[PDB]
Amino acid sequence: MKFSNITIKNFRNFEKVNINLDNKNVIFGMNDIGKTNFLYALRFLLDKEIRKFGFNKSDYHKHDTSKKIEIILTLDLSNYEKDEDTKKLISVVKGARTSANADVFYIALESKYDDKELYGNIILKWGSELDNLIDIPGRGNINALDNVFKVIYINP
Amino acid sequence: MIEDEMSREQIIKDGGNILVTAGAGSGKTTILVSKIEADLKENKTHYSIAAVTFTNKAAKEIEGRLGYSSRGNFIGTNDGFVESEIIRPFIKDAFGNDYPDNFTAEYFDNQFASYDKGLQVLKYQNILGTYSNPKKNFKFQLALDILKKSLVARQYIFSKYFKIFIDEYQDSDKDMHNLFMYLKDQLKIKLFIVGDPKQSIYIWRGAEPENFNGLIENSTDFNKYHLTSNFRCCQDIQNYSNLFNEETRSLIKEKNEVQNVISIADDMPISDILLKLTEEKQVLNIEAELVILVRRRNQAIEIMKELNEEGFNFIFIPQTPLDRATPNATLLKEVIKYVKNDRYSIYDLAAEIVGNLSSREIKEIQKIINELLVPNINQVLINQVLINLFAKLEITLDTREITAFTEVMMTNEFDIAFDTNEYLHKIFTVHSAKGLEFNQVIITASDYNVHYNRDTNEHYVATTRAKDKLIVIMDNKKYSDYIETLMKELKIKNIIKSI
Repeated sequence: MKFSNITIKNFRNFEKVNINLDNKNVIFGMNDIGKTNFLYALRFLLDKEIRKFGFNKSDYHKHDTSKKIEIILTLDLSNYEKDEDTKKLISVVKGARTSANADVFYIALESKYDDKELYGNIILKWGSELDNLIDIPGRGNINALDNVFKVIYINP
Repeated sequence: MIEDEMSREQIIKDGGNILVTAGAGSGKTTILVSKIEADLKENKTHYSIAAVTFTNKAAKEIEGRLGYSSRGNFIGTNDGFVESEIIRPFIKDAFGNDYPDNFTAEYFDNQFASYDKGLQVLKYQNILGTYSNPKKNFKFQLALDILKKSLVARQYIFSKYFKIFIDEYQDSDKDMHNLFMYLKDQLKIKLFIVGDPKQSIYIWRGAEPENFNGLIENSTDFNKYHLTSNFRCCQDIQNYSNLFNEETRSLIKEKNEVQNVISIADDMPISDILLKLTEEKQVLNIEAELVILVRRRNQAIEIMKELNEEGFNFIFIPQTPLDRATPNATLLKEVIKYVKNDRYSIYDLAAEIVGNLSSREIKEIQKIINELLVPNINQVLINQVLINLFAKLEITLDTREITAFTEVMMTNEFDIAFDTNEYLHKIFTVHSAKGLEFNQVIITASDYNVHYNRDTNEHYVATTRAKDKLIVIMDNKKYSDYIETLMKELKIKNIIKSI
């Protein structure tokens, strides 16, 4: 498994930012706001403790302009042909990938506008292709993604 | 203010059933959006609305103009309305507990011709089918029977939905007219109805134009309205657009000065004056959409090659063989958009198959058009079209159309280019400018029409295709002697602006 790239289509400081990814990522720069918003975007995608609070008014590009937030992550689901990690990596989800020879897995985030009821309504969808993404099935409060990724956040 | 303004103001503050007899397209959905925006803002209760269109693409266009809401509005096709509000929640109540609640509804395989045999498809093999006849609807009649039988379906559809907004009622069979009249008779739900009576009905085979036209002759509980859609913005162009020769001249009222019509040219220096309204008078805006309508397509290239030397980089789009009026023009144009754009999404073409609500059957038609990806001009074009034709019915609407369909992709490129992207500086001839409206226009008075002094439709589309501004320029003597006749007989001398 290997992270490939992340696309933040809208956030509180990002407009059309596309970042390539890998394992063991190191992010630096002068803009501390951009780094902490990148980490908050990662937490919003992969942690339920921040997902359960929803989006506010201040977490947009402008506070009323372009109320449409998408955060997409690529996964590189396939492995080597001599390694049997491919089926064990695939077998967490069943109906998301139509083809057994699919290569790249997508995990996406969707946001609703903030004029009515003042709330964000975080929606998560995954799939092996950009179009016709399916919703992540959650039977209770815990969805299917939280059984896969356990996020540990360290900050002294 | 004549037929444009009073039709809008009498349709916003109304509160009863509405039957609008709109024109032949060109913005009937503007008033559908503007009424919904007025109705949703006026009503402050928990009741929501429902907007019904035929194609799924027009449902996204209505949703795009509206925005988004959390009121529980239903925007979509009529097939999605019946399958999700009446059948799927209430199938297990009205027709027995043993009937299943989840199913896939394919309209590509089943061709049964019995109602009682129809329930055997749903009960046994979990498939919701369709009738044999085009003049039938198994889905809409099942929604009528469930609503008539069970009680809690009736407790739903009155208490959530305020008014159902209906569009293209003219090509509607008997079954959908029975359900939509049932919601008005007993359950007391208001309706909004738009469409054009008769005048070459197409779409959703099985039409029955006594459902719509019979609701204008003898019906009484319907506020009937005339041609109401405002194709042209403002008033000053409309007075020019209502001239022709006579008849509508009594509907024209004129003022002391004009605003949107400028006539300054005599010796046409095309590059010089057309620059001068941009900077020296601030009339023309380059960033806005500039459309220029001329005839004789070789002369448009001569204009194009002149401005390519200057730098305007003008674009011409010609008359395709498919631009002739045919019932299959809407989806045949979209098919070549799938293959010639080389990246175009299949679900945009999937958003045009009449009633839509197609899941997993898009991949069946994806493989058929993927066989058309090979060039293979001679002998693959006939069969793979007929294979694509036979899947979605509407069969033998061909011969003349398929010969023109071979002509547009003859040698794979009839002129290499097609309307696949978005660009400005477009030229349209009269053969292919019908239907879509234009923001800016510099057509310089639409010459070469004094020879006939007849054929009033030809200068009608030259005048009415603009939105708010339009430029008429004194160029020709015979045009001037023709328009000097229209000075005196209009009873008002003002056509020109001067201090």
